[PDB]
Amino acid sequence: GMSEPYTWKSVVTGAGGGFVPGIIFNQTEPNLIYARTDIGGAYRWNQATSSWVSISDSVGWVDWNKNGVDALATDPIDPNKVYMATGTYTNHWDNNGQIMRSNDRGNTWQTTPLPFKVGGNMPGRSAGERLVIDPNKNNILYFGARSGNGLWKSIDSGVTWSKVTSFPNVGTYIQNPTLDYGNDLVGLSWITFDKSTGTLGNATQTIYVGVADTASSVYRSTDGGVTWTALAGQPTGFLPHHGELSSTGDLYITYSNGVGPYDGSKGEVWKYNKTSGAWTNISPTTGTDNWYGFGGLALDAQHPNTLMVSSLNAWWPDEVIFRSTNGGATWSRIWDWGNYPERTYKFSMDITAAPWLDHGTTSTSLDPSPKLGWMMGDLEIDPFNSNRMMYGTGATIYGSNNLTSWDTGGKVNISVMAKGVEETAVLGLISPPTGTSHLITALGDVSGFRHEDLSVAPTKFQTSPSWATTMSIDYAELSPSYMVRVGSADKEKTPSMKSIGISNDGGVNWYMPNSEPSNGTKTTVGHGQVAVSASGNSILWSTSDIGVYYSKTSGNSWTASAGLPAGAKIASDRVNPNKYYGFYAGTFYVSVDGGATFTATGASGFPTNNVAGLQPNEAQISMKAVPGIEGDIWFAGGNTVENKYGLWHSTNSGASFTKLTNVEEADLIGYGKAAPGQTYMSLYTVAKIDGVRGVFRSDDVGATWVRINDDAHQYAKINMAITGDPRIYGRVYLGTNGRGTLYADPV
Ligand SMILES: OC[C@H]1O[C@@H](O[C@H]2[C@@H](OC[C@H]3O[C@@H](O[C@H]4[C@H](O)[C@@H](O)[C@H](O)O[C@@H]4CO[C@H]4OC[C@@H](O)[C@H](O)[C@H]4O)[C@H](O)[C@@H](O)[C@@H]3O)OC[C@@H](O)[C@@H]2O)[C@H](O)[C@@H](O)[C@H]1O
Ligand SMILES: [Cl-]
Repeated sequence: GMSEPYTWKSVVTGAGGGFVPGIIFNQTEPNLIYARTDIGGAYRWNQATSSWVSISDSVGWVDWNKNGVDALATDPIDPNKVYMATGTYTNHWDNNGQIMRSNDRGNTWQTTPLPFKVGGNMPGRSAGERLVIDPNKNNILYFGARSGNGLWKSIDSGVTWSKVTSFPNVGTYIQNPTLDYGNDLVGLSWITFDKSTGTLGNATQTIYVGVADTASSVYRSTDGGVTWTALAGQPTGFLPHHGELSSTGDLYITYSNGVGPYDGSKGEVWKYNKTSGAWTNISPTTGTDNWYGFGGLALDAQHPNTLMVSSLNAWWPDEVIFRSTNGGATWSRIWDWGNYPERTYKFSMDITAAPWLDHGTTSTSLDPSPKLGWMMGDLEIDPFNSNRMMYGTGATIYGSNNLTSWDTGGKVNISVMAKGVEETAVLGLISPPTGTSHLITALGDVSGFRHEDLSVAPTKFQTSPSWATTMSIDYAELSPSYMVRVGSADKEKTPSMKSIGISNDGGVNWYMPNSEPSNGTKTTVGHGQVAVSASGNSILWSTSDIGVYYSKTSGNSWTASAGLPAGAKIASDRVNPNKYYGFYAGTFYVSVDGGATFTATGASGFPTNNVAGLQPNEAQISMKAVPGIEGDIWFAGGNTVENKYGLWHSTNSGASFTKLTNVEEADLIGYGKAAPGQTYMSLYTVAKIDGVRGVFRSDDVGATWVRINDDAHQYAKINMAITGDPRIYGRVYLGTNGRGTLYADPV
């Protein structure tokens, strides 16, 4: 069992590229800020460099669900302490969650398993915070759970947790009762202490709790959590996203008719006075002027009658931030209509940290580029600096350092504030053997990028075609400037858009071919996997819906392949352009006529990742032919159910494989430049070798393996993508599901 020290760095996107449902300011120590994501763990802010530091990269393979951070609380009495409620899904895709605790601001963690599931990537994840510390008695914490598990509490600083059985409402709202995703109760929505009802060293007596129940959503305890009642006279019909208590004694609540993050077509904002019990509707828009929920809610701690709310979601032409300086009596919009369709703006967008955020499109008043945002469920004002705002969108963290310019006739300068954040899901990677780019990525949501300087954010979004998610990308090994990517075009927005993109200049410029695979009745929606012949004279497209198709006309025409079942994984030989390989349900296939016909080989023992009790990200199939060697294929994948799991090698074009006996488990395989004095390329694998899960390199065709990551650089379920660099020995590129792309070299 060996290991080699490596330097692990992020491939920089500048924006992060993912959803940030929560930003949490410490109420005591200035500039102590945390950010939580739905699939990529959490971050802590570094004021000296205006950047975020991940406090989650020790999360590994088995405990991968810890990177779903449903809630986070930072301790106002001892700011060194921070807690997280983690777990990713509450349906059959995940196991139970946990509460994690740290005494060093997230540098190290201890964990307490929960007897139920946590939903860091489930609906309503931007509602919160659902984990809070008693600001007068910091050994006390409360957690508002999902799925009907109700209210839970700790009195030993989060080490043990007990159900608050006296809480009367576990939730009634269900987002998708007829789907397998989100068919459970959303549950509790947020918890808020009233610090004035305690003193330092004495438990806070008044606690407010929001619940996802349109008929009765806001609750209070006035005896320290023993007895609970619904607030009299509260509004009904909506779902409270946040509840924030001003020092003036007013509780402000944003409401949407959904829990988000994607919906919300009606909304309200209310304020409740804790002394009189009076409810006041302070919705910025009502009636037909309102077509969106209200999500983000930010109080100004230094000016307790100043607050802001964000739409969730207005969509067109953009979202809206509303600001009030008189407790919600009147609101000022961050933009207004001038002479239609011209608009006026109280803000300026700065995306110089991630220029690709313009999606390659010029901005107009009715179609801004970049937009102010979307999925704006969390809006924050720095409690120690009224001029600092931060908010999360579906793509990045935005912020300002001159917010009060709003009040004095100026413009709020909004800029990307996501430095150090990487949150994309990586669906594919290629390291081109030639040209200025060593890495082209296939990403969810933001398509992917052709990188040059891995420390500089890309300037160009992938267009013509333009889509959200690239599912696969490949290049012609013998003509690496020829390159093909497939995703899923939005043909309701652009009915002429295609789900396949082709490049002749190594991914600097793409174009869309004339046709797509079609079975006469229906044209493919896209996605699936693509493979490009060694010479670039043909393309193989294993579509997601209508099976395997090939093109010998660079996408001008597609013909269905025979003998290879729909859903098969595919790969091209890197030397013989006539040779394609396929795999489906334990059977390996080979084509020798450019992908027109496939025949099964006798390769035996391959896993049929068909088993019943497998979570969506638990198993994988990684199959790649070797550059420069015809018929040399490596194969990684499987699962422990079937006891078919590891790394195989064929040198006879897949007629038979040898399973490496020194590799207990393997999920991905990739190739990089040969070590000095070696002729065969180095192997890179995500695997379990000699009892250790991690990333391994072999310079001797798999005879011996060295671990090139470590326990501080694991990145949760890393079964997404891996490749070496054909020009740089020792270099590895590692995809993740929520931490973007990493690259690493020996120290
Ligand atoms: O019944 C299935 C149901 O799922 C619906 O999608 C929801 C579901 O998706 C699961 C996937 O979530 C990804 O993480 C998302 C994250 O939730 C989003 O907040 C953010 O915007 O994007 C990331 C990444 O997603 C992109 O990259 C990976 C690719 O698989 C995705 O298709 C792509 O969008 C995880 O990375 C995935 O591992 C996970 O499978 O749960 C989270 C919800 O946010 C989704 O909406 C789907 O809409 C529906 O049609 C149906 O399939
Ligand atoms: Cl797009």
